[PDB]
Amino acid sequence: PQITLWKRPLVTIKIGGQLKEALLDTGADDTVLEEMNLPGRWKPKMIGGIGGFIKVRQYDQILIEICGHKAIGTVLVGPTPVNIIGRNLLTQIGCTLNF
Amino acid sequence: PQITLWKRPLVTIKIGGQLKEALLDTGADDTVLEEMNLPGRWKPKMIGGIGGFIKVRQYDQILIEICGHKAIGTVLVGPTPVNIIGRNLLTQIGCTLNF
Ligand SMILES: CC[C@H](C)CN(C[C@@H](O)[C@H](Cc1cc(F)cc(F)c1)NC(=O)O[C@H]1CO[C@H]2OCC[C@H]21)S(=O)(=O)c1ccc([C@@H](C)O)cc1
Repeated sequence: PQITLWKRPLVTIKIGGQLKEALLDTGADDTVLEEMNLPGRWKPKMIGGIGGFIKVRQYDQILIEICGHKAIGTVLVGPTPVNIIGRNLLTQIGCTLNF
Repeated sequence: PQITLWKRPLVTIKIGGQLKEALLDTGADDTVLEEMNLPGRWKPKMIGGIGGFIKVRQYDQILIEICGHKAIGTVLVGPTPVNIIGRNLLTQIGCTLNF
């Protein structure tokens, strides 16, 4: 699929047996998901964005199927206003920008 | 250009006679540039992000040359940590996501 940017680049993702909508975000280095029950242990981490910082739970080697394409990587869970798929996962499914 | 996402997709911009680097950000609805001296009027605005909100100056009908491509739209100026080109202008340069 080729995606235009006239609307929010939202895809349906499946993570931890749950279905969600996430924003394909080329400006995000890592993936940050709203509060959700992720399996396993975690590590506290702090990440910064517009308006300040948030505390997140870092889960490593998490499976995540973005638009039918499978990827495993680090997922951060915390008080983000939107689920964002970052470059750590976009690279694994071959997503590219074109203009 | 087709851009891979193994590194941040940072591109050159020309705005107000000034040269800057900006991030092609599909997760941003609007364009937000780091603090810079822009000519003309503006209106007070507040914008939200991962960590919260910041107050910015909204400028309309501002010309920007993103990696040699010309576009006119709304530019927000404020305490953002990075210059980010949002979808309001990405559509103007024909930017698409591809996977
Ligand atoms: C410093 C570089 C930029 C700002 C990083 N960010 C990516 C951006 O794309 C971000 C995505 C976004 C979309 C939302 F709908 C809600 C939201 F809270 C965040 N957009 C954003 O703030 O845009 C502004 C302007 O347009 C408006 O629309 C959306 C909100 C407004 S991040 O998310 O802060 C971030 C990502 C990863 C990491 C670590 C884990 O690697 C840390 C921080």
